[PDB]
Amino acid sequence: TNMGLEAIIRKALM
Amino acid sequence: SLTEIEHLVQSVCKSYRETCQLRLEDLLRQRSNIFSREEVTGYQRKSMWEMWERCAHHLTEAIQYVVEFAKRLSGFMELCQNDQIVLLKAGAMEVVLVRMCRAYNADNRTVFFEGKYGGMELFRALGCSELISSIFDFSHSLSALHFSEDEIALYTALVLINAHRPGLQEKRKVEQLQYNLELAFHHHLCKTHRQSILAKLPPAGKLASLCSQHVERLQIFQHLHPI
Ligand SMILES: Cc1ccc(NC(=O)C[C@H](CCC(=O)O)c2noc([C@H]3C[C@@H](CC(C)(C)C)C3)c2C2CC2)c(Cl)c1
Repeated sequence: TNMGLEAIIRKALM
Repeated sequence: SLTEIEHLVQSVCKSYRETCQLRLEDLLRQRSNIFSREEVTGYQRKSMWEMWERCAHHLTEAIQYVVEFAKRLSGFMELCQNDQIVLLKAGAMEVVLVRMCRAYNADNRTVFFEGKYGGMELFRALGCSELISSIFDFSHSLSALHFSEDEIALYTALVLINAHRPGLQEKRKVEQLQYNLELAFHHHLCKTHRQSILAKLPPAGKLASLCSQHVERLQIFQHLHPI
């Protein structure tokens, strides 16, 4: 629900 | 058809078991392995930053496992990357919260942490007694409901796949995925006579937001703390 979580998710997704 | 829905239930539960981080049987086995007063004092002596850094690393690893879970759901990899990120951003921490109930023991009111079970006092160094107490109450409520492994799997799958999340571009694909998951979960709850279990789930959005906020805070201010 913020930018750090989105960073974690983008890293783990690709 | 019924067989397809049974197969979808099987596949969702299989993916969840694959990405559940810790097998429930191991958690139940370790229930008897409890932190001694010396170990609790050790955790309480840590600095607020040390303890928050450990907890945030755990939360991050859990978010990564939830991403792995999402990637194994039929159709989630077909959604565009933007929609995948919107869904994960909006629901992953709530899924972490839900999962955490498996590691909660209501009998002694302890939780699994770094190899052993300990009560709330383990987290004295976090200085967020309100949030800690609230998350323990949430886990207590979920444990009281006897939320099963298949139920956790299906409910978290639906927490992630939500077509109402602001930011989605392909709302129809997400709608279809959510509808199929709703069918699967409804069939399972009817088979098990657990239909009313969803009216008893307590809210979780605020707690998940606060956890994500602490994780982000730690990411941000890491230059003003030790490596
Ligand atoms: C009530 C409560 C309920 C459950 C847990 N622990 C589990 O679910 C185990 C998991 C280790 C798995 C693994 O090691 O892979 C774990 N260990 O620490 C954490 C952090 C500490 C943080 C909770 C608070 C806000 C209290 C700091 C979660 C976690 C979960 C996965 C994130 C705890 Cl700790 C408290």
